[PDB]
Amino acid sequence: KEDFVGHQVLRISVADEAQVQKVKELEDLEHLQLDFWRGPAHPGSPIDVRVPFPSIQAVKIFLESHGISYETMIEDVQSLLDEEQEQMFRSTDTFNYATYHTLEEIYDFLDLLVAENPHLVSKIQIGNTYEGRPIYVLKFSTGGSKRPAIWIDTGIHSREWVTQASGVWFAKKITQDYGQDAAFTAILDTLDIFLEIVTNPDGFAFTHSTNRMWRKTRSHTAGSLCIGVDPNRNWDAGFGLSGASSNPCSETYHGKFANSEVEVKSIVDFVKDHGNIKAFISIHSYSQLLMYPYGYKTEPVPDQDELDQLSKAAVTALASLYGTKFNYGSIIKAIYQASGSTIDWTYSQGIKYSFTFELRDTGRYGFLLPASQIIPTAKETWLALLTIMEHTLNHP
Amino acid sequence: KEDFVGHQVLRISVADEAQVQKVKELEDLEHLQLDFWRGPAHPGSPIDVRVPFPSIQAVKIFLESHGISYETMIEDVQSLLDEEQRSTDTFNYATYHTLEEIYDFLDLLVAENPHLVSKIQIGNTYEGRPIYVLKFSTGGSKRPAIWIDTGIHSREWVTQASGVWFAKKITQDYGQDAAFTAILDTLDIFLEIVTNPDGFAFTHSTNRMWRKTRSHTAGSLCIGVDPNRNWDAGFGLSGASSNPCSETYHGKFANSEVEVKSIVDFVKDHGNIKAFISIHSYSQLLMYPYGYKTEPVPDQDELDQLSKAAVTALASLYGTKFNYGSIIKAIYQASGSTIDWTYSQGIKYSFTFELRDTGRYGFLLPASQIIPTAKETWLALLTIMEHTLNHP
Ligand SMILES: CC(C)C[C@H](C(=O)O)[C@H](C)S
Ligand SMILES: CC(C)C[C@H](C(=O)O)[C@H](C)S
Ligand SMILES: [Zn+2]
Ligand SMILES: [Zn+2]
Ligand SMILES: [Zn+2]
Repeated sequence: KEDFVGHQVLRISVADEAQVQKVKELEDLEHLQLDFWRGPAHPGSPIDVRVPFPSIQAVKIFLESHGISYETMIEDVQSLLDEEQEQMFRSTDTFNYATYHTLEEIYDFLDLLVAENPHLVSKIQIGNTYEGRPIYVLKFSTGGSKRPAIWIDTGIHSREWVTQASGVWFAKKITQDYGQDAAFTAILDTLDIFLEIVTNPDGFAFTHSTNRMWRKTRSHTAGSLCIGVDPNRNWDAGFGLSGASSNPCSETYHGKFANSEVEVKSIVDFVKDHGNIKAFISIHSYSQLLMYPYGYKTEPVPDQDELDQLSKAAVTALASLYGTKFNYGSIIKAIYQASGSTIDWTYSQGIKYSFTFELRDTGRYGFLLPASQIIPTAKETWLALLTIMEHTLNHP
Repeated sequence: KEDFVGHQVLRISVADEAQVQKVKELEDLEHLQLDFWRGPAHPGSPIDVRVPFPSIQAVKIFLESHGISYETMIEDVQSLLDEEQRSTDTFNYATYHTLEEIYDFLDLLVAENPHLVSKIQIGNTYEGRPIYVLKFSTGGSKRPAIWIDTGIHSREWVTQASGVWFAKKITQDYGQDAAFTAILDTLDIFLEIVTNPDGFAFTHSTNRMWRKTRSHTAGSLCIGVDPNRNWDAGFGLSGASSNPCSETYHGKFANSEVEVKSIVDFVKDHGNIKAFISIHSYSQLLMYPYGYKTEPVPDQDELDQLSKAAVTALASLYGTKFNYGSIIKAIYQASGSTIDWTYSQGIKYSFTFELRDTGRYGFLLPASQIIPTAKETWLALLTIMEHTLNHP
């Protein structure tokens, strides 16, 4: 099991391209074993990086020598994990939604939820992962066949544990509110919802068994010691090097070609075979953003005004509960340019209401968010999802 | 019994001094019957005001015709209220209680914990109600102590509800959690849950939005003094109102309000209070002195590092983000407020909290957020109490 005692997470501010390029020099030094949480992008995008203890002085002196400002977001990564492990140690009503679960625990949850709600909920298998694990989607439906549908996925990046944990909560919430809250009942009486809670099962299993900081898939790359592809750079729209890496060791390695990862191709084949997906929402952490296309280019989507207004309503709804502030905009404007990310592809297929979320927080814990924040994160995000779903329903 | 059907809460933005004055001009207008949640202060300080159903048209028209930009924070105040409307083990901490329910709770907690908890009456309110402080102590007499108060402004109901939760928490953790037991083995804790009982009974019986005391003001139709403008530190200087109808009316002399005088007497008679924490809502702020003047406190660096640690601790639980600083820097100039007085008496660890939220609900926070507010606030309180214990 990887440990991280004395590892720090630094947030580096890069004020111009020159400073971006200096941080890219650090990234190129594989011996430092750096783990970028938010990689070099453009000037003014903060660069968040986990630095192993023996690399800390070298990194700090480098940044200081070049006048590049940084702050220490996390002083001791292992303290957060030990805490996480510590608070980690029947029916869906007695399931603990306020802790983090393993892949087996989540998959057991899926079967319990189906067993308890056979007229609403079914489980679909859309593929098997690189390592052979089944990939499962929950389908919530009141009838029809291939009704217009909302697709939601969480955990495409395995280390973003609050997203799988929110997915589990959303699945339970849907079953609680169907037949009970009329406004939500109205959504499901017309639309199906598909929910993929563990979108990268191999990386997820790997975050529990081996390396809590694992992001990518677990595919092997011929003649490289580095494993895995960033599934959020592996989609066939805008694929390439302006916003992803051809280096197998990169956190944003895009693979050899689009849809090389079965976890991505399974969703592509599903969506195309279904043919009537009307909203597609892909959920990540962290940064508190709600985004619409495009990531790969600056040209607005033709539906930009409508999607921007809907984004504004959705973050206002989210903020209603706890005041959590999300910014919104195209991917390229709100966060950075990225090549081959999911909703560029889904929008290109005709799914107008294509959105991607980056949930809590804004870097103090990053993806090591305390379990105690699972439910608040899930509750607020559900209000944003309801906004998108109501719009999908009433304003197609 | 007030209802608020169709009342809105507006958040008014003021860019410069001239604009502040224009808003301050409709603060003067009794007929509008406005209720400022966050009054006119300096420029760049949002003004939050509940404007009544018959007055909404009138004030919307006033603002626009003067170019003051504003946003509508709360659309139907009633909706947030209709939403609202044995032992300490089975007491419901996730709901708001009445005065008598809280006073009954005080007796139940004392009865269940007779060697740790005692009730003390420090005075009576203007209307004659007893004013009670719970003392948590493991012995001695006038050991160094921490003072916490909630509810000095009656409408800030999450504070009294949190105070009830803290009382129970102290009884649960004492003798079980060593870090907290270390606090009470050296220091006493005084906790005043309902610091303004008349105003509290009034928020239940007549008017949910009541803030002040219920004292009658000689030669005025208006009732009550702002107990957090009535302390003898900067009394009557910029940062309070001399208008008896104002939310921030300072009264005729410092300590005119028996609810404030009773605390002042207690503190002076005790002489060993080492930390004093006065809790309010809303705004998500943790502040130290001064509110009445810009001069920093001699202890500013220490207090500011302590505040940073406390807000970091608080945020860990549910992500709630608090800003911190002197009152004057972090919110606005305010005169005659509690911690300027307590700090002037040598009480180094003088802090005032503003709890959830930052305006969606204001003081009409849903009962489902009581326990999360109280839990996260308790982490910040532990930070201050550890510091009082270990670094006098
Ligand atoms: C919309 C995308 C491009 C956001 C981002 C990423 O994949 O880099 C996540 C924060 S991991
Ligand atoms: C520190 C003081 C000025 C606090 C403030 C007030 O009394 O106005 C509360 C937010 S009600
Ligand atoms: Zn991600
Ligand atoms: Zn107050
Ligand atoms: Zn200490």
